[PDB]
Amino acid sequence: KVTQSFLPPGWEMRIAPNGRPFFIDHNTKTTTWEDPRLKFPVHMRSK
Repeated sequence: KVTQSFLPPGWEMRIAPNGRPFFIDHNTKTTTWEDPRLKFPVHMRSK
């Protein structure tokens, strides 16, 4: 699919035992998988 693996500053790409790669941002302490829509601004437009 159109979901490419990239390594952005602060993020760390690892693999979860469930078989999905996850990105953990060491800046904001966040950890999630790269969702398609997550890559685009959703919360900062949905008001």
